[PDB]
Amino acid sequence: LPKSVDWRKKGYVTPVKNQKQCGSWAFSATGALEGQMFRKTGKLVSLSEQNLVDCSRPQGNQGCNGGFMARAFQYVKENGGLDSEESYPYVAVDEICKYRPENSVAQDTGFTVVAPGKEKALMKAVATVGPISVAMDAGHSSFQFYKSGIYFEPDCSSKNLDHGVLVVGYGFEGANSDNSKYWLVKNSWGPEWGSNGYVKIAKDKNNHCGIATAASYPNV
Amino acid sequence: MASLEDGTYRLRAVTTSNPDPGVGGEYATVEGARQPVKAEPSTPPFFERQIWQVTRNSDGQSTIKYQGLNAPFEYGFSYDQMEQNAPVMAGDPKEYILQLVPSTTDVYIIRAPIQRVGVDVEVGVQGNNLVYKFFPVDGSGGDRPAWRFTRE
Repeated sequence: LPKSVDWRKKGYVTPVKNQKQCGSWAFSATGALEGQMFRKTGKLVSLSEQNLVDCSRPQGNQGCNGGFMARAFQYVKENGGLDSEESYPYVAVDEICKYRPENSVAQDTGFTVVAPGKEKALMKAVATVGPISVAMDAGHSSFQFYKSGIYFEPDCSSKNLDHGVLVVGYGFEGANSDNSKYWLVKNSWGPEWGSNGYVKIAKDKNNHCGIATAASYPNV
Repeated sequence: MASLEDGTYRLRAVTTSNPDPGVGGEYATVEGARQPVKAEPSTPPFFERQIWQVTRNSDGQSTIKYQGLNAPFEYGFSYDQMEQNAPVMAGDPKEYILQLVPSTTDVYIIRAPIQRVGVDVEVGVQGNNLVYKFFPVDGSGGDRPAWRFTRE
């Protein structure tokens, strides 16, 4: 596999968004789907997280109260599509479903799940598919106030995961391709968080914060 | 109907039909002494205001308080005049009945000790505000607001 990957350099990734006061997995799903749609059509179109939060309750999601990227991919599949950010703007509160087929700009036929706990299988998925939806243990001030560098938090769990984000690459700092490795992750806390909205998380350090425990990607 | 140990907890808004919604979600978040308590995600603008000390008493009722270095007061979940959608204020700590939700180990309904009035009053959420919700008392519960207490 490549020693480094960065899907942003290829045009697969939209700018960093802000979920604001809503606990909305929706941004991780829309990011993985923006990725696949691009691989497929050559166009980068920002998708609607609000569409996911308002309409995916039948699939088992709970809007601002939480959910699962995989259930979001399921909603897209059952719904036959998902609207653009532009046509169904984000308001960060639970509202009535207002999906419009005429405005759908993406689709998936279901999704794929990355082998649990496997960092090599996740590296494979990011090298061959594009940006991947993952869950992580984000509940520590070290991460909440992360600013730069390779994130490592000794108390990070690889089991109790509370935050859905997006892996858009991997790489290594310094000279050794196998030294100081990291996962390149896009957050949804706006550009002012971390390093322009992005965080590097320790890679191949025993599934740090659980990035490889519950990864998935939509099939388009 | 459960025994939550005294300690420090983060309280996630959930529901009786969906006690574990997945990743993300919202948490009881303090925004100032005597100000309504809010439901907010575990993100930077809010993360440090989501820890609460829970403490049970002889009647089997608990208080839910906030402590934060230099809070000038000792405040927690509070009520005075309870009415539908009245906000939960961060006032003088009141007592609540924490009833374990069945098929769960850490999900609780937060009730106002008010059953001899004939109605059920529980802490819920309207928008991004914790509020008091009224429910007719019957013989089957059924979608009620609840709270996952996770021990810090």
